[PDB]
Amino acid sequence: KTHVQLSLPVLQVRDVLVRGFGDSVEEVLSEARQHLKDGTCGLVEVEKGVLPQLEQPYVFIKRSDAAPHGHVMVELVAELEGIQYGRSGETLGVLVPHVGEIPVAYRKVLLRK
Repeated sequence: KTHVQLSLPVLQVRDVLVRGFGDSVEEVLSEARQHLKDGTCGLVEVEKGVLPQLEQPYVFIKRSDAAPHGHVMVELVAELEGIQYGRSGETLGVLVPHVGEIPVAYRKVLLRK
């Protein structure tokens, strides 16, 4: 399927144990997509002071369209030293590995895969 319904655990930035997916734009997009498939991906909502507490390159989920079955359609955009790789809509948050942190909420998304 071109899209997959996922329910992403929303994590507090200070709880996150593994603060990024790797060391290059290509690696972080690769690893984010693998963790999304494996159900091992969390979401951190972006506010003042969040991104400097995480590791670059960043992987964002961004709204790709204006919401089947409650699931917002999203795609992945990576960022490294102020350059983004991809073009999409509003940020829903930054993706991180999930390794058992307790979430505060779930974000229903339809991921363009």
